[PDB]
Amino acid sequence: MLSGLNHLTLAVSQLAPSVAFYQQLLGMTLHARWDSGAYLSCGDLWLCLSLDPQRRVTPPEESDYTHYAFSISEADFASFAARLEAAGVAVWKLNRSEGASHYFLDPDGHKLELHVGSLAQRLAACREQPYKGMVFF
Amino acid sequence: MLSGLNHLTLAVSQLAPSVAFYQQLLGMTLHARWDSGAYLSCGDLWLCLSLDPQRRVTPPEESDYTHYAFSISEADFASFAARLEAAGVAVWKLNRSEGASHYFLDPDGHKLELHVGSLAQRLAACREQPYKGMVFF
Ligand SMILES: COc1ccc2c(c1)NCCO2
Ligand SMILES: [Mn+2]
Ligand SMILES: [Mn+2]
Repeated sequence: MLSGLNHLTLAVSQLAPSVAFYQQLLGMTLHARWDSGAYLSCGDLWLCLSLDPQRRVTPPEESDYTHYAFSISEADFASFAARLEAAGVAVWKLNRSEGASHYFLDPDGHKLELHVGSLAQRLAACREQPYKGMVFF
Repeated sequence: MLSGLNHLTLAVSQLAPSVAFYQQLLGMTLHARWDSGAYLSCGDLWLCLSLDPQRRVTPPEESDYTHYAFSISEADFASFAARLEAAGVAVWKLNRSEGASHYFLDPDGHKLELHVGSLAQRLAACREQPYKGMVFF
């Protein structure tokens, strides 16, 4: 039986700017670094950055919707978004769903999101206003 | 600050086979499904499957090392991996470079992993068998 997400690994083209982005800009804790990667944590999340020459710096129009959302409180959301904006971090989508969301790109074009709200909150909103074809289990 | 992974969203090319893979084959809990997506949980992980016409079925030699690992106990690991193998689930990696792991592909070629152990346990193992150039903070 699977019990959760064990780790998220992102392939990166240049390790130093990716470590700067996740540790310094995004505030994650750096636990270890080696010649070809790094381990960070963000709350319960174990993040691995893996240096990979096959990673392309990918424009958002050229990647699919796969993305990674990090939790933040409503109270902290606006100042964190403003920090990313000050740093010139690109946005790949505007929010049109329930719960605050800020959609931003990492240095290699990995699609990231800041989101406020749980699955339970999303399901409660969907029960009141179901998406087209929606069934609950 | 950021406090963890709020959700993982995977773009999928065909919703029904992807729901079947994560719910039936991997045992995740299906909470809701609509014409363009599904919400599942795996322990505390919120997984969204999002139907995306841009998603391509991608062979593992064409994608970078970005991957998603799910936690499993030492007692359950081998039989779960063997069941995936017997079910014909494609693989993408054999060498255990980060501990007890089984590397397998979803229907669209998303790179998945079963892993036994926490970040703390991986750091302890790396102290004895470190990656080249490894520094611990
Ligand atoms: C929308 O939820 C569902 C749930 C089960 C289904 C289908 C949709 N479609 C046909 C196969 O079984
Ligand atoms: Mn999202
Ligand atoms: Mn891994």
